[PDB]
Order: sequence, then structure tokens, then C-alpha cells
Amino acid sequence: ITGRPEWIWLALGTALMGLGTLYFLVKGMGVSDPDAKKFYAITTLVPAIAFTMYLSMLLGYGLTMVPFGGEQNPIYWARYADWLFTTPLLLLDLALLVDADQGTILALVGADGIMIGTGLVGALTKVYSYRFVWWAISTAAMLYILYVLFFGFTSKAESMRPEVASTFKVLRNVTVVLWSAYPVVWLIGSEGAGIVPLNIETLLFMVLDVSAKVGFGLILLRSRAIFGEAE
Amino acid sequence: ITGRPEWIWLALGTALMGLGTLYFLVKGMGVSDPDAKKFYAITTLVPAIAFTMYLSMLLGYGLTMVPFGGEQNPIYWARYADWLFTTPLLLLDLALLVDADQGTILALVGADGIMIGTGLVGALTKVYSYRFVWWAISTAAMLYILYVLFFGFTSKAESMRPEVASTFKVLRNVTVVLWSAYPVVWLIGSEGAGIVPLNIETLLFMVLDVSAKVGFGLILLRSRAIFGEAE
Amino acid sequence: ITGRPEWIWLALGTALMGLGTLYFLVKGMGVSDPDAKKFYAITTLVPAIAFTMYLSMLLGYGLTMVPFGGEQNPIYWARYADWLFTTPLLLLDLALLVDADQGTILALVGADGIMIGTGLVGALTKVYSYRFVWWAISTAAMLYILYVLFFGFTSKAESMRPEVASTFKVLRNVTVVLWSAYPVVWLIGSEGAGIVPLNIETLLFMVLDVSAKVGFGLILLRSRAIFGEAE
Ligand SMILES: CC(C)CCC[C@@H](C)CCC[C@@H](C)CCC[C@@H](C)CCOC[C@@H](CO)OCC[C@H](C)CCC[C@H](C)CCC[C@H](C)CCCC(C)C
Ligand SMILES: CC(C)CCC[C@@H](C)CCC[C@@H](C)CCC[C@@H](C)CCOC[C@@H](CO)OCC[C@H](C)CCC[C@H](C)CCC[C@H](C)CCCC(C)C
Ligand SMILES: CC(C)CCC[C@@H](C)CCC[C@@H](C)CCC[C@@H](C)CCOC[C@@H](CO)OCC[C@H](C)CCC[C@H](C)CCC[C@H](C)CCCC(C)C
Ligand SMILES: *C/C=C(C)/C=C/C=C(C)/C=C/C1=C(C)CCCC1(C)C
Ligand SMILES: *C/C=C(C)/C=C/C=C(C)/C=C/C1=C(C)CCCC1(C)C
Ligand SMILES: *C/C=C(C)/C=C/C=C(C)/C=C/C1=C(C)CCCC1(C)C
Ligand SMILES: CCCCCCCCCCCCCCC
Ligand SMILES: CCCCCCCCCCCCCCC
Ligand SMILES: CCCCCCCCCCCCCCC
Ligand SMILES: CCCCCCCCCCCCCCC
Ligand SMILES: CCCCCCCCCCCCCCC
Ligand SMILES: CCCCCCCCCCCCCCC
Ligand SMILES: CCCCCCCCCCCCCC
Ligand SMILES: CCCCCCCCCCCCCC
Ligand SMILES: CCCCCCCCCCCCC
Ligand SMILES: CCCCCCCCCCCCC
Ligand SMILES: CCCCCCCCCCCCC
Ligand SMILES: CCCCCCCCCCC
Ligand SMILES: CCCCCCCCCCC
Ligand SMILES: CCCCCCCCCCC
Ligand SMILES: CCCCCCCCCC
Ligand SMILES: CCCCCCCCCC
Ligand SMILES: CCCCCCCCCC
Ligand SMILES: CCCCCCCCC
Ligand SMILES: CCCCCCCCC
Ligand SMILES: CCCCCCCCC
Ligand SMILES: CCCCCCCC
Ligand SMILES: CCCCCCCC
Ligand SMILES: CCCCCCCC
Ligand SMILES: CCCCCCCC
Ligand SMILES: CCCCCCCC
Ligand SMILES: CCCCCCCC
Ligand SMILES: CCCCCCCC
Repeated sequence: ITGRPEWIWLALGTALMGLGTLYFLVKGMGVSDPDAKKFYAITTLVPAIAFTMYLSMLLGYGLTMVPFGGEQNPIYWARYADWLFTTPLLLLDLALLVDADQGTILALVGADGIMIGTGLVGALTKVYSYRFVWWAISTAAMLYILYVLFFGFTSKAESMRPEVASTFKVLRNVTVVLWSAYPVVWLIGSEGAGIVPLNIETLLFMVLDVSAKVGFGLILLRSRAIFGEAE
Repeated sequence: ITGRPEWIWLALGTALMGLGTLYFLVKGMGVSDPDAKKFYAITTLVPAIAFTMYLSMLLGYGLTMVPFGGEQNPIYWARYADWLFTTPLLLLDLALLVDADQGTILALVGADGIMIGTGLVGALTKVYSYRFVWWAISTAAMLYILYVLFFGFTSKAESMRPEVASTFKVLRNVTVVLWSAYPVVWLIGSEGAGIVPLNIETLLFMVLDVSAKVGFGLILLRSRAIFGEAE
Repeated sequence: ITGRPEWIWLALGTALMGLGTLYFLVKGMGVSDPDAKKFYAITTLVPAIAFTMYLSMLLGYGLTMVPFGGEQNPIYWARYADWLFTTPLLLLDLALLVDADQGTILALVGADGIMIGTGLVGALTKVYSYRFVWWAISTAAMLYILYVLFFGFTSKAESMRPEVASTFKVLRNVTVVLWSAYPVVWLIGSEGAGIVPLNIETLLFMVLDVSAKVGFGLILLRSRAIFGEAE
């Protein structure tokens, strides 16, 4: 484990995702509202999945070597197995908050799968220049997601209860800022141009992951928007 | 790229799926009917997924070598990753058109997963004679799907609006004819008996894919069956 | 095939899953109740999936070698591909029986995915002591599932029709007893401590699989709880 300088950030990430999972699990014990139960189930699964994948990276299972640039490059593939399941769950939290229609939910989840799937292909591609073709396709899929979150959901939240509109607006802004950083870290990190070393890259993804999952969840599950209007 | 004679058909397929995706995306911009939005989302995702997998084959990522018959045989595995997601989406288009019940939808999607999954196992199997055992199981799963589309959905469409009944009947006939060709191309192509060479096999799958996805989508999204009855 | 002593139990399992699939398929022909169709579709898919994965193990495709303990250990990875899809389908049978809320269904299916996913990682892990870390995480996920089936569903079934309450109680008890045996067989078998040899381990999993899928299905599909109350 300790033979890799980035191990400290993988261990911290593992701990923070595990602690986040347990807090949400305990906090959700005393909840019977069927609407609130939906948000607790979605939001608790997110850091639980991330916990297992951070642990796999810490123990060395989620790491492979990819030859490109005449070098064997360490690629943590477990990140994409994490994101494949956690990013659509996070979008479902937002879509259920605004009572989005089914067709829009399917478009979001499908574009998200394309985003993560093409990012994985780009991470494992051995022809250096082709890695950035996949990065560009994946980034186009992300821009579609961000467009929908702004010019489809925002207008839908305003016609909703005030507390669900204000909570959505906050979580929307958090998501757009944090998610946009991921393609940048990829491009300048060891998967892309190799400007930033792997140990610093790992620290950046850990800060982003914890903020986008645990921080996101703390804002959502403390809001009254997750409960139905009741007397 | 150009070192493979089949590259021209992979490049054409990539272009036609990309163009198809963009047309459906633009055409769906001016749509607010929640029913129509469902069909546009399903139908636009189909060629978008196929685009990415054709590109992976063009660039050489979606290709592996499988030893059988005393030879290293080029097997494009990316086809099955495509079909795993696009064939159930196409069946969902048909099932939603006739307002199929949930139990029937689950049976269709499950049989479809078995069809594609066993076809993938057959494509990667190293014992030559066993490849055709998997082909037979996969073909049995397809025949179940075709039976349901005829002796379960057809009777349901007649009790529906006339425009949804006539549109379903057309898309049903297109699907049964085109899908039935796939097991035949597999059997006589490089995955099976090896009668037809890979470059011709690739041309045939490209014609079938574009027809079953883009051609299918053009018929559906030009129909009024996708809109609810409104004044 | 016959070069492996466990082949006899893989062949028996294949036959019993295939026969089970055909019986459920025939029995479900004469069913039009939309509620009953749901249970028949879920319950017939379970042994059909298991059939294909037992066949892959029989023919040698679903087997790999994992080095640990200074030895190349035969690991049947196809079991986890089976369980990944069949265990959530079995939980869906139970959840639909008691009309569970959506949030609870998602929590069950998500915990089940974590259970199977971490068990697969543990089966393929090359550092011997780490294999049991994954076993423990997977077992914690199972205990969560069992808790929900007892202290969330049981109370919900009592407020239901008597026949659905008594049928659920029976299937609940069958599930908790049979599922609990799996982590024990893993721990003492070739994936874990290696006390029980592989051929005996394979026999035990076959008895458990057939009972948990075909036996489970025979109890459910003979009950009147799967039909709506009708005159
Ligand atoms: C509606 C939305 C959900 C739609 C989703 C969008 C999606 C279509 C976007 C594209 C996804 C696609 C790129 C997934 C590729 C997975 C692949 C990286 C797995 C590893 O295989 C890659 C190479 C080794 O580098 O295999 C070496 C050769 C091996 C012999 C490969 C044989 C196994 C194949 C991988 C079998 C295909 C399985 C499916 C891809 C499983 C789904 C994986 C997940 C990442 C989507
Ligand atoms: C309700 C419906 C959706 C049900 C679906 C029906 C489905 C059950 C039908 C059978 C599907 C099954 C054959 C999928 C097999 C995937 C497999 C080809 C992936 C590549 O692995 C094959 C060998 C190399 O040749 O791995 C070499 C050895 C490696 C060490 C393998 C270890 C990884 C395992 C593959 C882990 C299992 C992952 C799941 C199979 C992922 C789903 C893939 C998709 C193709 C279903
Ligand atoms: C809501 C719920 C459904 C959530 C589900 C819970 C889930 C997150 C729990 C953890 C699942 C995770 C451990 C799955 C790992 C699959 C992995 C074993 C496949 C084989 O790859 C392992 C190594 C060889 O040993 O690959 C060698 C290196 C290769 C180069 C690997 C590159 C391919 C990657 C495997 C791509 C990721 C694909 C996804 C993991 C596909 C889903 C598989 C299924 C088992 C979940
Ligand atoms: C909890 C994890 C989250 C919210 C991860 C989000 C990840 C992304 C938005 C990743 C995006 C990428 C691109 C847009 C292209 C480059 C490759 C990716 C996958 C890093
Ligand atoms: C857009 C792609 C489509 C509609 C693909 C359809 C593919 C099939 C219907 C494939 C069927 C197969 C068999 C029936 C057995 C032989 C292997 C397959 C997977 C080619
Ligand atoms: C039809 C198959 C069924 C119902 C299989 C159930 C399997 C389990 C409940 C497996 C549980 C495991 C653990 C709890 C940890 C050890 C590894 C597993 C996956 C065997
Ligand atoms: C979206 C965030 C990207 C900003 C990356 C900042 C990295 C600064 C760290 C110093 C770079 C290390 C280079 C010298 C080793
Ligand atoms: C009462 C609110 C705080 C509860 C404690 C939460 C502990 C989980 C770890 C959170 C750290 C990361 C927060 C986002 C920066
Ligand atoms: C379902 C369509 C299958 C028909 C295949 C027709 C192939 C004819 C092309 C000529 C065969 C090439 C053999 C000589 C190289
Ligand atoms: C107005 C209808 C035609 C629009 C142009 C569609 C261009 C997408 C490519 C379609 C070619 C394949 C059609 C099926 C044979
Ligand atoms: C949950 C069931 C686990 C019980 C396992 C009993 C196995 C007894 C078979 C004899 C053990 C073989 C050891 C000598 C070869
Ligand atoms: C009339 C009920 C029996 C029908 C025959 C079922 C045959 C399928 C194989 C069942 C054997 C396994 C039963 C569970 C132990
Ligand atoms: C490729 C993996 C995608 C599945 C991720 C799991 C979450 C799915 C959310 C589905 C939302 C409901 C759509 C109607
Ligand atoms: C194995 C991958 C299957 C999932 C394909 C994605 C489409 C799923 C459609 C689900 C239809 C809704 C069923 C109720
Ligand atoms: C185009 C939709 C408007 C909202 C999206 C904001 C774009 C942020 C740019 C992200 C940069 C990634 C490289
Ligand atoms: C048996 C259901 C009737 C409709 C299915 C038509 C069968 C077409 C044969 C396809 C040939 C594939 C080898
Ligand atoms: C803790 C929830 C109560 C019901 C679960 C029964 C636990 C059975 C123990 C299984 C042993 C697996 C190692
Ligand atoms: C080795 C660098 C080659 C540059 C390729 C950049 C491709 C980016 C595509 C974005 C449209
Ligand atoms: C090398 C050819 C061996 C023939 C096997 C055919 C199997 C087909 C099974 C269809 C029932
Ligand atoms: C080689 C045996 C090492 C023992 C590790 C046991 C780990 C079990 C963790 C359960 C909390
Ligand atoms: C609940 C605390 C979980 C912390 C265990 C993971 C941290 C790795 C320490 C080496
Ligand atoms: C929108 C046009 C997309 C065409 C790019 C793919 C074709 C491959 C050319 C080499
Ligand atoms: C319907 C009977 C299915 C039996 C075939 C599988 C058994 C393997 C025999 C070698
Ligand atoms: C993106 C930063 C999240 C901050 C988490 C703190 C929330 C406390 C209510
Ligand atoms: C299967 C052939 C499809 C033909 C596509 C043309 C549709 C234009 C309306
Ligand atoms: C767990 C044992 C199941 C027994 C199956 C027999 C059911 C006949 C109704
Ligand atoms: C109005 C809410 C502002 C939230 C933005 C937070 C950016 C990290
Ligand atoms: C909408 C604000 C985008 C912020 C992008 C930050 C990328 C590091
Ligand atoms: C490929 C772009 C299509 C141009 C608009 C078609 C008419 C909606
Ligand atoms: C009555 C519609 C006929 C459609 C059949 C088309 C076959 C390619
Ligand atoms: C229902 C007509 C079937 C046509 C099969 C064509 C196979 C090449
Ligand atoms: C009251 C029903 C008892 C069922 C338990 C069966 C254990 C195999
Ligand atoms: C609730 C009874 C548990 C039985 C466990 C059996 C494990 C072999």
C-alpha cells in the first residue's frame, strides 16, 4: 500500500466515504415519509458505492497499467466503475426533486452513461492522440447534461413549492461547478497531458468526490424539500 | 486504421450513426408533449450509443483476437456492447407504443439480454463446436421475442388508436425482418462457419444496423402516434 | 469437461435449471391477469439466467485461475454474473408481493449489488488476507438486506390480504435460511479457507441455487397471492 505516494489520499477518501455512509444511514433511520425515503435511499447508496471503490484503489485492486507515450502508466480504472453508478444516482436526486418527466430522466441517465463510458475508453486507449478524441466526446455529453439542468429543470423548479425550488437551485449550482472540474483534472493529469503528477491528481479527485457526494448529500438531506407537504 | 480492409464500412457506419443522432437531436428540440419526449429520448440514444461503438471499432479498440480453428480470429466485441443497450431500447419504443404491461416489458428485456449475452459468449468461445451451442440458445431467445411481438402486442395494438396501430404494425414488420438477418450473418461470417469474409460481413452488419436504428427512428418520429390525443 | 471432478454437479445444475425454466414457461402460458404476469416474468427469468451460467461453467468458459497461497486456484467467476442479476430479481418478487415503496426497493437492490460486487472482488483478489476483508463487507450488505426483509416488510405484509401475508412469510423464511448459507460455503470453500474441496463446494452451491430459485418459484407461482382480488 504505502509504496504508492498517493496512498494517503486514497485512505482519506475511503474513511470520509465510509463515515458519510454511516451518518446518512443513521440519520435515515427515523424516516417514514415515502417521499423522504426515496431521497435517503438514493443519497446513502452514493457514498457506499464510492467507499468500496476507494477501498479497491487503496488495496491495489482497482489499478492497472496502460502503455502509452512509451511508458507503463498507472491508471485507476475503479474510478469509472464508481462514477458509472453514482453519477446517475446523483442526477436522479435532482430530477425527482423537480418531478421531472420520464423522457427527460432517460435522456440524462443515457447521456451520463455515454459520458462515463467514453471516459473509460479514453483512459484505457493505447494510442496517445486518440485518448483526447474520447475526452472530447465525453465532454460533449457532459455539456448536454449541464444544458438540461439549466434550460429544462430550472424552469420546472420555479413552478414548484418554494423550498424545493430554492434547494434545487443550490444543488444545481454545486453540481455544475464541481462536475465541470473533473474533465479538467483528467486532461492535465496522468490520464491526459501528464502536467500534474498522479499523487496531486489523486488529491484533487478526492476533494471533488467528497464534496460532490457527501457535501451534496448533507445539503439535500437537511432540506425540507424531501418531505411531502403534510399537516 | 486503413490496414484493415473493413475500415471503409466502419467509417461509413460511424458517419451515418453520428448524422442520425444529430438529426434526431435537432428534430426533438421543439417538442413539449411528455409522451413524445419519451420516444425522442429513447430513439435518439440508440444511434448515439451505436456511434460510439462504431468509432471504437474504427480506431481498433473494440477488436480482439480469439484462437479457434488453429487461427487467431479477429472478433469485434464492441458490437455486443452496442447491442446490449440499443436492442432493449428499441423494444421499449415498441412496447410503449402499444402501452404494454410491465410484466411483458420485463420478459422482453430479459430475453433480449440473454440473446445478446449468449451471443457474446459464443463469439469469445475457443472450442469451435461450442460456439454454435451458444448461437442456438441465443436464437431461441430471439424467437421468443419475435413470438411476443406477434402474438401479444399485435392484438394489443388493434384495441388502440388507429394511428398507433398502423405505425406499430409497420415498425413490427421492419423489426422482425431485420433482426432475423443478424443470426444468419453471424453463422456464415467470421464468428461462425467463415464462409463470408470479414470485410463483407462488416458491410452487412452496417446496412442492418443503420436500417434497424436510423431507418426505424425516421419512421417512428415522423408518426403522429407518439403524441397524445390533444385538441 | 469430465476432466474436472465437479463436472457432475455442474451438469445436474444445468439440467435442473433448464427443466425449471421450461415448467414455469409452460405454466405461465395460460395467464392474463396483469399482476400475475409480473410474477411469472420475474420468476421465469431467474432459472433461465442461471441455466446459461451453469452451462458456461460446465463447458469451462466461466472458470479462471487466480494465484494466491502460492497456487493457481480455480475460481468459477460465472457464479457472480448469475447472482448479479438473479438475486435482485428474487428480491423484487418479495417486494412486489408486499407492495413495498420505491425507496425501499432501491435500497434493497443497491445493497444487493454491493453484496455481489464485493464478493466478486474478494474472489479475484490475489492478496490472501484481503479476500476476507471483501467477504466481511459483502456479509454486512447481506445483513442489511435480511434486516429489511424482517423489520420493514413483515410489518407491511400483515396489513395486506391474508393470502399474500402467509405466502410472503413462507418465502421470507426460505430466503433468509438459504441465502445465509452462501457466505458460509464461500468462507470454508476454495474461495476462502480451503477446508472443503471444490467438488463438494460445487455440490453445495448447486443444492442452494436450485432450492433458492426453482423451489422458491414453485411456492410462489402456486399461490393465489400473485393474482389480484377479482370476482
Ligand atoms: C443507456 C446507457 C446506460 C447507455 C450506456 C452508454 C455506453 C454504451 C457508452 C459506451 C460504453 C462502452 C465503452 C463500455 C466499454 C467497457 C469496457 C471498457 C470493458 C473493458 O474492456 C475493454 C478491453 C480492455 O481494455 O477489453 C478487452 C477485450 C475483452 C475480450 C472484452 C470482452 C468483454 C466486453 C467488454 C463485453 C461488453 C460488456 C459491456 C460493455 C458491459 C457494460 C460496461 C459499462 C462500462 C457500460
Ligand atoms: C435481466 C437481463 C438483463 C439478464 C441478462 C442476461 C445475462 C445473464 C445473459 C448472460 C450474460 C453473461 C454471459 C455475460 C458475460 C460477460 C463476459 C463476456 C465479460 C468478459 O469476460 C469473459 C472472459 C473472457 O472471455 O473473462 C475472463 C475472466 C475474467 C476474470 C472475468 C471476471 C469478470 C466477470 C465478467 C464479472 C461479471 C460481470 C457481469 C457479467 C457484467 C455484465 C456484462 C453484460 C455482458 C451482461
Ligand atoms: C446500484 C447498484 C447496482 C450499485 C452496484 C454496486 C457496485 C458498485 C459494487 C462494486 C462493483 C465492482 C467491484 C465491480 C467490479 C467488476 C470487475 C470485477 C470486472 C473485472 O475486472 C477486474 C479486474 C481483473 O480482476 O480487471 C482488470 C483490469 C481491467 C482493465 C478492468 C477495466 C474494465 C472495468 C471493470 C470497467 C468497469 C465496468 C463496471 C464495473 C461494469 C459493472 C460490473 C458489475 C460486476 C457491477
Ligand atoms: C462522485 C463523482 C462524480 C460526481 C464524478 C463526476 C465525473 C465527471 C463529471 C467526469 C467527467 C469526464 C469528462 C467530462 C471527460 C473526461 C473524463 C471524465 C470521465 C473525467
Ligand atoms: C441495432 C442493432 C440491432 C437491432 C441488433 C440486433 C441483433 C440481433 C437480433 C442478434 C442476434 C444474434 C443471434 C440471434 C444469435 C447469433 C448472435 C447474435 C447476437 C448476432
Ligand atoms: C440464486 C442465487 C442466490 C440466491 C445467491 C445468493 C448469494 C449470496 C446471498 C451470496 C453471498 C455472499 C456473501 C454474503 C459474502 C461472501 C460472498 C457471497 C457473494 C457468496
Ligand atoms: C480544476 C482544478 C485544476 C487546477 C490544478 C492546479 C494544480 C496546481 C498544483 C501544482 C502543480 C504541480 C506541478 C509541479 C509538480
Ligand atoms: C451536523 C452536520 C455534520 C455531520 C457530520 C458529517 C460527517 C461526515 C463527513 C463530512 C465531511 C465532508 C463534508 C463536505 C466538505
Ligand atoms: C441475410 C443475408 C445473408 C446473405 C449473404 C450474401 C453474401 C453474398 C456475398 C458473396 C459471398 C462472398 C464469398 C466469396 C468471397
Ligand atoms: C427528411 C427525412 C430525411 C432526413 C435526413 C436523415 C439523414 C440521416 C441519415 C439517414 C440515412 C439512412 C436512412 C435509412 C436507410
Ligand atoms: C452451510 C453448510 C456448510 C456445511 C459444510 C459441511 C461439509 C461437510 C462435508 C465433509 C467435509 C469434507 C472434508 C474432508 C474432505
Ligand atoms: C407439480 C409440481 C412439480 C412440477 C415439476 C417441477 C420440475 C422442476 C424441477 C424441480 C426440482 C427441484 C425442486 C426444488 C427441490
Ligand atoms: C449503466 C448503468 C446505469 C444504471 C445506473 C443505476 C441508476 C439507474 C437510474 C434509473 C432512473 C430511472 C429511469 C426511469
Ligand atoms: C443488461 C442491460 C439492460 C438494460 C438496458 C437499458 C434499457 C432498460 C429498459 C428498461 C425498461 C423498463 C422495464 C420496467
Ligand atoms: C452549455 C450549457 C451551459 C451550462 C454549462 C456550463 C459549461 C461549463 C464549462 C465546463 C468546461 C469543461 C471543459
Ligand atoms: C415463432 C414466432 C413466429 C415469428 C418469428 C419468425 C421467425 C423468423 C425466423 C428467423 C430465422 C433465424 C435463424
Ligand atoms: C440482523 C438482522 C436479523 C436477521 C438476520 C439473520 C442473521 C443470520 C446470520 C447469517 C450468518 C452469515 C455469516
Ligand atoms: C497528441 C495531441 C494530438 C491532438 C489531438 C486533439 C484532439 C482533440 C479533439 C477535440 C475536437
Ligand atoms: C463443428 C460442428 C459441430 C456441430 C454442432 C452443432 C450444434 C448446433 C446445436 C443446435 C441444436
Ligand atoms: C490470513 C488471515 C488474516 C485474517 C484477516 C481477517 C479479516 C476479517 C475482517 C472481519 C472484520
Ligand atoms: C469507519 C471508519 C472507516 C475507516 C477505514 C478505512 C480507512 C483506511 C485506514 C488504513
Ligand atoms: C458529423 C460527421 C461525423 C463524421 C466523423 C466520423 C467519420 C470518420 C471519418 C474518418
Ligand atoms: C431440457 C434438458 C436440458 C439438459 C441439457 C443440459 C444437461 C447437460 C448434459 C451433458
Ligand atoms: C460543496 C461544499 C459542501 C459544503 C457541505 C456543508 C453543508 C452543511 C449543511
Ligand atoms: C427499413 C428501411 C427504412 C427506410 C427509411 C426511410 C423512412 C423515410 C420516412
Ligand atoms: C426450499 C425447499 C423448497 C421445496 C419445493 C417444493 C415446493 C412444492 C410446492
Ligand atoms: C446561491 C447558492 C450558491 C451555491 C454555489 C456554491 C458553489 C460551490
Ligand atoms: C458555471 C461555473 C463553471 C465553473 C468551472 C470551474 C472549472 C474548474
Ligand atoms: C443534421 C442537422 C439537421 C438540420 C435540421 C433538419 C430540420 C429539422
Ligand atoms: C405493411 C408495411 C410493410 C413493411 C415491411 C418492410 C420490410 C422491409
Ligand atoms: C418474417 C419474414 C422473415 C424474413 C427473414 C429474412 C432473413 C434474411
Ligand atoms: C412457516 C414456514 C416455514 C418455512 C421454513 C422452511 C425452511 C427451509
Ligand atoms: C434464521 C435462521 C438462520 C439459519 C442459518 C443457517 C446457516 C447455515
